[PDB]
Amino acid sequence: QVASEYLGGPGGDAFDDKALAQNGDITRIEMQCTDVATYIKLRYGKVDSRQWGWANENCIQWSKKGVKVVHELSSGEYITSAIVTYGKYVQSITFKTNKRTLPRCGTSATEKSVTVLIPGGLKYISGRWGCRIDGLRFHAKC
Amino acid sequence: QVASEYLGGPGGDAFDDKALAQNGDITRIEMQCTDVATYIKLRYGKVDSRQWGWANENCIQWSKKGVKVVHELSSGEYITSAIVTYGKYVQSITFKTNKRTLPRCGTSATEKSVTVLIPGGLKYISGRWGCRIDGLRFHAKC
Repeated sequence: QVASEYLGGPGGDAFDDKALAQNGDITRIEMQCTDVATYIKLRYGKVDSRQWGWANENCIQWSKKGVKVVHELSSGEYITSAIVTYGKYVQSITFKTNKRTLPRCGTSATEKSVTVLIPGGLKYISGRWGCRIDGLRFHAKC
Repeated sequence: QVASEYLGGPGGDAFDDKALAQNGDITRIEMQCTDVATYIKLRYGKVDSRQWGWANENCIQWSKKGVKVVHELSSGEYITSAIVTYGKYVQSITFKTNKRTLPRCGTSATEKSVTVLIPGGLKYISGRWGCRIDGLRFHAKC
């Protein structure tokens, strides 16, 4: 389907939830959040992805870690906007749904910002990951 | 049906290409472009919409006219995103297709900016127009 540009940098390893998204609409968002977002993990229907970020605990040498944040989406709730600040990595992620605006993950927003609108709702994410979220790309439903 | 939020303001008169889109895919973009976008006119199959903007030559009183820009779309080419800067009006529009990026219409991009993903490709536009493009809404093939 239609996708945003890739937002972020070339570090880490590529991931792509395309195949996983065949299991359903996004029903859950989990992130690890300090001054920056250090991982993201969505649920597609009843199927969780791997943890995209915070590859290991020694990553604390190179950034802060953060707290685990979980947002459960209701039936018919979908993500219609993502405000991302980013450079070498994704710094912060602010998701808005058709029902509510979620708090930003990553308290610092000093990097370049982009607002991506996703009419009909986000279908899935791809990107790159390691100790943190090297980058993200947003994929729509068609 | 999937549609974006409306981007722009309340001036001008409403237009909607919904019915004309039953002719087929968008095959051509025509715009008038200066420091801002002053009109848009899409072709659905073989049929052009009305000129949505630059209502009369007296509009020189509030805006420069600009230059007519055309993008003939090839078979299978669909508009998949739009970067829009806007406030009271649409200021600038940068379309991207599944085959190429297109140049921005409107050299000024100083207003709030959003990147609209258009799932499945753009089906048609609605919005408001007068001497310029008061606002736009993107209706997707999804």
